[PDB]
Amino acid sequence: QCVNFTTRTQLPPAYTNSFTRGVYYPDKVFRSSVLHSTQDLFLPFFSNVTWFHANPVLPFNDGVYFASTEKSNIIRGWIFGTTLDSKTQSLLIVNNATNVVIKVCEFQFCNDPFLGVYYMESEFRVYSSANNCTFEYVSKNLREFVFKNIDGYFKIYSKHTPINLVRGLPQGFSALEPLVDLPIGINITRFQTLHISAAYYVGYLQPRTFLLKYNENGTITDAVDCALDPLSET
Amino acid sequence: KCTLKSFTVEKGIYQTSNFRVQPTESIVRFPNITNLCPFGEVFNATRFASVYAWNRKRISNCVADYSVLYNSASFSTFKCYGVSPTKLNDLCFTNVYADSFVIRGDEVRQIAPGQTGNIADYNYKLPDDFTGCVIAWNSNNLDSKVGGNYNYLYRLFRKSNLKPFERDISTEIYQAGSTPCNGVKGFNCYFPLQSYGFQPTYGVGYQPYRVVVLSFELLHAPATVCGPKKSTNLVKNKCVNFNFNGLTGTGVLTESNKKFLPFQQFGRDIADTTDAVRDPQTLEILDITPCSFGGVSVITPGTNTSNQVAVLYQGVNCTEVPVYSTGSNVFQTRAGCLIGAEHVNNSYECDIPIGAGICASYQSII
Amino acid sequence: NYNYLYRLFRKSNLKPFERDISTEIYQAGSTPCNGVKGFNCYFPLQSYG
Ligand SMILES: *[C@@H]1O[C@H](CO)[C@@H](O[C@@H]2O[C@H](CO)[C@@H](O)[C@H](O)[C@H]2NC(C)=O)[C@H](O)[C@H]1NC(C)=O
Ligand SMILES: *[C@@H]1O[C@H](CO)[C@@H](O[C@@H]2O[C@H](CO)[C@@H](O)[C@H](O)[C@H]2NC(C)=O)[C@H](O)[C@H]1NC(C)=O
Ligand SMILES: *[C@@H]1O[C@H](CO)[C@@H](O[C@@H]2O[C@H](CO)[C@@H](O)[C@H](O)[C@H]2NC(C)=O)[C@H](O)[C@H]1NC(C)=O
Ligand SMILES: *[C@@H]1O[C@H](CO)[C@@H](O[C@@H]2O[C@H](CO)[C@@H](O)[C@H](O)[C@H]2NC(C)=O)[C@H](O)[C@H]1NC(C)=O
Ligand SMILES: *[C@@H]1O[C@H](CO)[C@@H](O)[C@H](O)[C@H]1NC(C)=O
Ligand SMILES: *[C@@H]1O[C@H](CO)[C@@H](O)[C@H](O)[C@H]1NC(C)=O
Ligand SMILES: *[C@@H]1O[C@H](CO)[C@@H](O)[C@H](O)[C@H]1NC(C)=O
Ligand SMILES: *[C@@H]1O[C@H](CO)[C@@H](O)[C@H](O)[C@H]1NC(C)=O
Ligand SMILES: *[C@@H]1O[C@H](CO)[C@@H](O)[C@H](O)[C@H]1NC(C)=O
Repeated sequence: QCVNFTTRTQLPPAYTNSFTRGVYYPDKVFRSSVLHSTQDLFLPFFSNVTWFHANPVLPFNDGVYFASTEKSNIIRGWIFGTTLDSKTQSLLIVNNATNVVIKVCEFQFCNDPFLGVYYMESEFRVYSSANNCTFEYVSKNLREFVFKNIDGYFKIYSKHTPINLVRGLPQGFSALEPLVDLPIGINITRFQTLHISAAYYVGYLQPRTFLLKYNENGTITDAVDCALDPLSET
Repeated sequence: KCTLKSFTVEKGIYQTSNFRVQPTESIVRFPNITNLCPFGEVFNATRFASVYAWNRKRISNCVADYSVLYNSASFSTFKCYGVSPTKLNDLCFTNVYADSFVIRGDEVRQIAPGQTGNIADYNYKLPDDFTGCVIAWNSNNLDSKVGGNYNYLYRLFRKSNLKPFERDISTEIYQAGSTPCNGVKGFNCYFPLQSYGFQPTYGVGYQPYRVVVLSFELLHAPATVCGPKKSTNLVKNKCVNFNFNGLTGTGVLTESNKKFLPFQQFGRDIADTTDAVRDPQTLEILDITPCSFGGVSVITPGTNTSNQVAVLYQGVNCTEVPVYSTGSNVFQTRAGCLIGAEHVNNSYECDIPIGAGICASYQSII
Repeated sequence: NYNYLYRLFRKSNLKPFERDISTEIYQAGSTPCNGVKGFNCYFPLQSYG
């Protein structure tokens, strides 16, 4: 149940700097006050971030860093897949107050996928149909997320932080804890971002090498890019 | 003598072998387990569909305890074809499929690899390579009706047979002859489906029998569906072997005060050596210490002189010695545990250096 | 031909070049056999079709 829209809002994408954000815990192994070198798919430091202020379709590539600097739980929905229709197994995610809810099958979407708020909200008109599937899973502020998919396992790493800077990303460091794991394998090439009735940043990750520092409590406090510049390589 | 391959030994200290404390018992502690598959709705279902309309169910991502199914004696027929039922709780595949229906008592044997029949050719056909099990049981008191239960139908007429894992519910008027029929029965046109006449008064082999066939699937997705595991009792302060959630190894387990963030499961110190684990059941941080070991050594005054020796255990506390379990007055030193040589309070020069500033000589042995 | 036989159930395995000819009921399940197969007990020998 949906129709088209006339206010075809396409604000041109701006570009900004990533600084030192987008580090997540690689392993489930506790460590204490140690420097560990690891090769993994990370967001390279001081890279280009494609700032968005309708919603296009972006390639997923290997792994995607997604950030939303919102106020009081704005961001809700995510759509992932190769064809994003009833031809190929699609994936849908809705963030909820407690946790996230995930549906894995073929939903038929229109040009304007949106949730809708009624003024207490009750409106679910993002898609139109869903024939067959099995997998369903249920469990001011910048919310960061890292989405990855490796060998039949889709992983979502989450983080919430408070900030008062208005323009861009802050100059801070915070490791991204693992939140959700999925032992499911479906082909994904593209994804979108869902509207509600708002600026967000997107970044693309590459396989590189990093050095991490663990404090006495098993938390990451500092990271160094291996192959960025001579000092960091040393 | 065996080590030196000689019948005479000169005075001195010789390394012979090593002492290692053996394990005492095995402790396995797997997590709290959950997510049992819904078998109850299968074998306690209100009603099963027709044989040619056999109900298909998929089971995935849940623990499937086959012990309760196996030990139950309420099912007349329990025939597993692919593998033995006993080991099903050990090995498992990535999916399960259940085919539930009702047949006659005589048709029970028809559902097997290398079997043919009206059901096996017009209602449900299985491959000769089929692996799994079949569970059949009489339901005369339930499915059969005193007035004749015709709710169950079976395909009787069909031009061709049924392929394996194929369900057909077509109601096409079977045309045995060459005379076409426009949906109306005639001389050479009949109904392929016939209603069963299940009744309580019917004899053995005619009563309704509910049959559910279980098969196991190996799609390239990881295996997720099989029986639960076993959890032993945790012990402490004893050199034992453990299987904590797949992390297997030996050592002595004590209590630790270290802190884990709520998402790690186990830690390590350096060089990837497991040093602390959390029990997957009560969520507390334990600690692992290697079982004590160390080479043994022999101090002798020379085969020519005498024939009594002293034994040294390197870097082992004098708490666990064990024929040399008691011997003579045991002496404890920093270098290790010394057996057979009595301690004196005097001070002479050194004959056979022992370690940590202490050493022995021949008076007996001192 | 039903004159040829094979063992299918046993308590454990067998040593190399070791032949076992003990023809006894096998306690397949927890139910004791007590000389009768009944349930959880079956004859561990079978022929070839
Ligand atoms: C590591 O975690 C421990 C356990 O909480 C911290 O120790 C206490 O932490 C609380 C809250 O974080 C503080 O209110 C206490 O003052 C801390 N006490 C001590 C003695 O540290 C500890 O601060 C954390 N960080 C480090 C580096 O140990
Ligand atoms: C169908 O219902 C019966 C009766 O409730 C179940 O039999 C019980 O199974 C549990 C399994 O843990 C046992 O602990 C009980 O002792 C059983 N009771 C009786 C009277 O047999 C049966 O398990 C159900 N079917 C399935 C497939 O679960
Ligand atoms: C598995 O979960 C059960 C949930 O009940 C745990 O049982 C509780 O354990 C706590 C901590 O020891 C007790 O305070 C409760 O009284 C227990 N409730 C019961 C037994 O109903 C259990 O500890 C968990 N771990 C296992 C079983 O290994
Ligand atoms: C050898 O083992 C004995 C135990 O029989 C140790 O003595 C104990 O040591 C602990 C730790 O220092 C103390 O808390 C106990 O009070 C001691 N008990 C007794 C009876 O002495 C001894 O320390 C161990 N020696 C070595 C070198 O490891
Ligand atoms: C990103 O690239 C654009 C051109 O493609 C450039 O104008 C901009 O300065 C770049 N930003 C960063 C942070 O590198
Ligand atoms: C999150 O899910 C719970 C579980 O149904 C629900 O009670 C709660 O209202 C949800 N949060 C929302 C809708 O913001
Ligand atoms: C992805 O597509 C390839 C070929 O296009 C196929 O072999 C593979 O099974 C697919 N993986 C999925 C659907 O998870
Ligand atoms: C053994 O010791 C005695 C006394 O010192 C000596 O006479 C003899 O030669 C020794 N024999 C050997 C084989 O060392
Ligand atoms: C050494 O001195 C201690 C101190 O009391 C005494 O108990 C022990 O018997 C003495 N041993 C010898 C061999 O003199």
